[PDB]
Amino acid sequence: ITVHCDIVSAEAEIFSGLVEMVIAHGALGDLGIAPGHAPLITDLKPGPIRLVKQGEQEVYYISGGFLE
Amino acid sequence: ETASGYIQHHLQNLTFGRLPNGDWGFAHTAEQAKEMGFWAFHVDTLGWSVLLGVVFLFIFRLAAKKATSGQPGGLQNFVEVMVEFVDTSVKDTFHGRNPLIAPLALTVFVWIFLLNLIDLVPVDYLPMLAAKITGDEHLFFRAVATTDPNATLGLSISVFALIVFYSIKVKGIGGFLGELTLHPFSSKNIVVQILLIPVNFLLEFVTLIAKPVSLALRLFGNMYAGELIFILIAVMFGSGMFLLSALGVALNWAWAVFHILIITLQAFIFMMLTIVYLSMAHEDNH
Amino acid sequence: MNINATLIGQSVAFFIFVLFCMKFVWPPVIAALQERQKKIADGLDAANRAAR
Amino acid sequence: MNINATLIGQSVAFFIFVLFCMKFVWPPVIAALQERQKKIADGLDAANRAAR
Amino acid sequence: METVVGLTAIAVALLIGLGALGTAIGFGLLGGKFLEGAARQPEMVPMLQVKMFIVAGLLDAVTMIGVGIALFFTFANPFVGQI
Amino acid sequence: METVVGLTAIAVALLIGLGALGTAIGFGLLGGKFLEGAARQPEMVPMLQVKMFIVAGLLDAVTMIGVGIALFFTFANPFVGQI
Amino acid sequence: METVVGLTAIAVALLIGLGALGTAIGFGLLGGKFLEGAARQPEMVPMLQVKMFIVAGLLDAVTMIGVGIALFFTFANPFVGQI
Amino acid sequence: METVVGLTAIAVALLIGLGALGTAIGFGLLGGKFLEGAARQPEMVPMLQVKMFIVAGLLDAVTMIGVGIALFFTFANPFVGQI
Amino acid sequence: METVVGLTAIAVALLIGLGALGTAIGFGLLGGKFLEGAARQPEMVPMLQVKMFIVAGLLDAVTMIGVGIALFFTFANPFVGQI
Amino acid sequence: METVVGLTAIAVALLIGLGALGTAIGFGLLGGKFLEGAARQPEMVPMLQVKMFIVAGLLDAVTMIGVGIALFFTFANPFVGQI
Amino acid sequence: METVVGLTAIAVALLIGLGALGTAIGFGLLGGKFLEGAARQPEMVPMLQVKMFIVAGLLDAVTMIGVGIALFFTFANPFVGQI
Amino acid sequence: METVVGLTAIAVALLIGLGALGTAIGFGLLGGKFLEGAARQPEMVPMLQVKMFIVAGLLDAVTMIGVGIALFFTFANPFVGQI
Amino acid sequence: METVVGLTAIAVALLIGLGALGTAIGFGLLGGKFLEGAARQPEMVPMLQVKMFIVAGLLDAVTMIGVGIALFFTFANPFVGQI
Amino acid sequence: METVVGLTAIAVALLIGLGALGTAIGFGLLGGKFLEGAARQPEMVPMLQVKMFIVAGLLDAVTMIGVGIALFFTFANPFVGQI
Repeated sequence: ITVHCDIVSAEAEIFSGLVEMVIAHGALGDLGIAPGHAPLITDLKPGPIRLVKQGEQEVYYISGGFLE
Repeated sequence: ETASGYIQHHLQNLTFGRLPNGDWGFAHTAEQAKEMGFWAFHVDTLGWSVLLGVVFLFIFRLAAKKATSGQPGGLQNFVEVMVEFVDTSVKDTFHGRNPLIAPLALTVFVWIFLLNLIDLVPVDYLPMLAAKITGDEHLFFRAVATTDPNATLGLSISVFALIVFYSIKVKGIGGFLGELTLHPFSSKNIVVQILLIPVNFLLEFVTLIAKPVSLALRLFGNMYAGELIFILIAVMFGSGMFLLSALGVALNWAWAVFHILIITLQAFIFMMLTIVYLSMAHEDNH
Repeated sequence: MNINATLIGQSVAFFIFVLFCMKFVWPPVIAALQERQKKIADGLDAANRAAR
Repeated sequence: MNINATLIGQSVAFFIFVLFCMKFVWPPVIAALQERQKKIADGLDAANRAAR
Repeated sequence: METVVGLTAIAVALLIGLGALGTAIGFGLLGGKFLEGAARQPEMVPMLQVKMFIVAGLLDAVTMIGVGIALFFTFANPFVGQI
Repeated sequence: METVVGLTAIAVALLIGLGALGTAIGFGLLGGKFLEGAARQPEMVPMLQVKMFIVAGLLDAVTMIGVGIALFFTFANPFVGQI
Repeated sequence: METVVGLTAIAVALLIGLGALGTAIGFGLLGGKFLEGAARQPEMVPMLQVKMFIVAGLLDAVTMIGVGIALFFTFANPFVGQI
Repeated sequence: METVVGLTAIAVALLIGLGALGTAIGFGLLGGKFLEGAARQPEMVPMLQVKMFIVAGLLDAVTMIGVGIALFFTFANPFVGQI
Repeated sequence: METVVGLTAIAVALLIGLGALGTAIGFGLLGGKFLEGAARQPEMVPMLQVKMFIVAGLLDAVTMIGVGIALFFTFANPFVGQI
Repeated sequence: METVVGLTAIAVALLIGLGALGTAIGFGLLGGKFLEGAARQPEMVPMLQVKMFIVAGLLDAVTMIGVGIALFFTFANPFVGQI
Repeated sequence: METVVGLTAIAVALLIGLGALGTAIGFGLLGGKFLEGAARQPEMVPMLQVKMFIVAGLLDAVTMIGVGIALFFTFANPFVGQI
Repeated sequence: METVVGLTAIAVALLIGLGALGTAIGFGLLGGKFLEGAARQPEMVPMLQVKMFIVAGLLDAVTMIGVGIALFFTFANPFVGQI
Repeated sequence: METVVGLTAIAVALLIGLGALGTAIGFGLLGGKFLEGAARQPEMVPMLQVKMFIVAGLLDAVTMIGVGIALFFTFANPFVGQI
Repeated sequence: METVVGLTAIAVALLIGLGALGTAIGFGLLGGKFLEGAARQPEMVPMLQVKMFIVAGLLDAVTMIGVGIALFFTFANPFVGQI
């Protein structure tokens, strides 16, 4: 039902837990990832990452990065 | 006047040449051409192709006499914008130190540019002067010089003669036949290369001959299609019909804006291929 | 003759106009580009030279 | 008669086309031509100030 | 004579129809990459739009030769003159 | 006469049918890229929509000439007169 | 007369058949990018939906003319009156 | 009646055919992107399936008109009645 | 009758053959995106396989109408009755 | 009945020819996607090869019906009996 | 049997020519992906080659029966004995 | 003479129509890659533009021969006179 | 006889023409992927060149059979003796 | 005989026209991938240019046989003397 998501920075952890759906802004287009997706490495745009937990909403502004 | 009658006269060129009995007389029909040899001239075509050629050198005579080497005047500013654009177009293509290519590029581009610029004038206006001067209402006459396949062929065949000449001059007959038979496919042993020599000859000779032919016919095709499409839109009014003449106004108004692409591209393609083709005749491309 | 009569006149004319222009018309105008560019380059050098 | 009306059809189309062209399509070209002359003059003045 | 006149109508239809078919597919291929390039580099749009018109003059070459010859065969006829 | 009249019906079907085929495929190629650009950059859509209509004018240029000639042949007829 | 009537049935088959072929392939190309965009941007789907219908009006334009002319030939044949 | 009836069989084959060809290729293009969306983002699949059926209505619209006319030319005949 | 009969054999070949062509290319396009997506989501393969069959029914819908009508024309030919 | 015979050879040539054309292009598309996945994830090859054979059954289904009908028309021609 | 023997030459040309067109395109699509995979990682080339030959057997299957019956029409013509 | 003259009009329409179709699609493919290459690496442009025009010399080479022989057939028919 | 000999010229044009069409498009697809693979790893190009020649043999295999049969029909026509 | 020379003109148009269509599309695909490789790696251009010609000779191989056979049929028809 969920995948283990970890949001991190060079200084400290930002989030860690279990999520159903992850929406992130990739450099060539956005991604909507769910459990069992084959390996993906991508460069992230500066913007909001939206997480889904068993069907509440959170928003965080990030200055760029990578999604693995 | 009928639509077919309007079109039928305008499609024929003025020819003077060798009749079976001597070097004097004008040709009156297409059928008459089968007895005739190589020796004739299109009198309308030579006058018009030479006229704008003199005008290009005349604009340089006018411009060189008044060059400031400082602040440009109102008229020469417009000429500098055209020269700066042409110089930029040559610089964005040629990086070498050959002295023949640059004056050739300027001459070819500006001559084709002026010959193409006159395509906006009515087809029926220019023929009437030649007819009245000759005293013949049946005189065949075409003004537009770049819409004759011989004009584009004269430019591509002469450039091709320089390309082939420089290739044979530096590599010799034995080396030239070697390039034409041992490339692009090659072998370490003779028995395999002998099966490839006819294939190599079939590839290199055909591709070599296709350069002057494609340049002349592509440039002629684009220019002929340019004049022919404008002439056909003009036939709506030429038909004498009320509805077709009334309808033509909307189509003509929308259509008129198009000619600047033909002027820019057709002059540019000859330049772009000429710089490259003359550069590849002094080195091994295989 | 319908189409073939123009093949000889244009070949001679093109080769003549290119060589004639290359020797008596083109060279006098292109020299001005080396000059105009140098008028600005000398002005830019003068600014660095005065400060130095 | 209808034959003369064919010249009228060409004439009305040409006049409105030339008017639309010179009054709305052409002005940006006039601006681009004169503005280049101005940038050249401003550039030459700056080079002349440095020389003095 | 009716067979020459009848076949000229089909000659005109093929000559304009294949030209229209190739032109519509050709500009779909060229224009599709123009919209993608515009989306990748918004600042390059005016340079890409000029380059699209330069390519359009080569793409639309033989099609206009065909349209011209086809329209010529409707108001004039070089085949009927051969009996 | 019947042949000239029968063959001109097929000439009209070729002119409109091949034009319809090309324009439908051409707009599928152009349109697919426009929606891709809209999903990639939603804030650029007002500009990209105008770039699409600039291409749409070139894509249909020869097709509308073909449809115009076809309607001329279906109602009036330049061949029947040639006999 | 059988040749004019018989060739009209084929003209109708070509008008509707080439239009059906073109629109089925055209919407496969257009709609494929709509779904690709919707999977990547599910919250932008109402915008992408309106933009798809705008292109659908251009894609199907000449095919709507072809099917209209085809129906006209089946119920009010204009060629049978020209012989 | 020999010519008109024989050419009507060809017209019916060209109306069901071409339409079948375009619809089979069109669903291959549309369906491939639906599976791409369902493998990139497995959670939007229920909505993506509804959006696929909205496009499927546009894709088969002209093919169904051609199939309707083909059945009409088979169990009735608008041409045989014209003589 | 011989002409009607001969043309009904060609109708049957077009009617089945154009369907064979469209269905083979359609499944080449659909099935290839299923193999790319199955490799993208080995865990979703049981769902992706069912979704492929949802499209497969739409892809073959008109092809099977064509094959059905063609089998009817070869064994119970309606054109032989001048209807 | 001299017109029916020989003309059925064109029917069998279209039935086998259009089937061969579609099946050869369809397996090029399906096969290309199989090798693309196999070269990136050799671990999935045993599963993907089985998925390929499921599609192969649907891809060739209508082509095999066409081939069967073409052989039937070659050795037990049903049209000849209709005179 | 003038017509039957002449239409058989056209049947053979379609069987071999239309099959040759399909395999040349099919192997361009399949072979290009085999080179792409060999370029992705050279250590898997022995494995990818065997998978390419398995697919090549499916791609060429209907074309090899097409040339088989084409040679059966040039020698031992089966239609000239149905008169 | 009539069949030679009428079939020559069709031969001319095919020589040029197929060349128009091929070069419009061919330049759509060559031109589309020029716009993407120029958007991905904008500093390469002057090199890319001259390389495109060199390849354009190969793309229509065999096509210009087809147009040149079609013009020859139109104004100086070689077949007429061969009985 | 004239019809069997005239239809043989068309058979020869289809055999060489369809082979020419398939082979030219096929090597366009295989060769474009040979340049993309050579750019990816310039050190393996000698291997990719030989690997492409073994698939070039498969691509042309049926096309060389087609031109062989066409030259045979041109110089030793087998059908004019079946009469 | 007028039927054999008139069909020879059609045979020639198919030989040159299908070769023109195939080479224009084939070079649109090879030259599109050479410009993509040149844009990605300008240092590789000298080696890529040589490899584009290795495959350019393979696109034209069969189409050159077609134009050679077509010119032979136009200036030295081998079918008229077959009776």
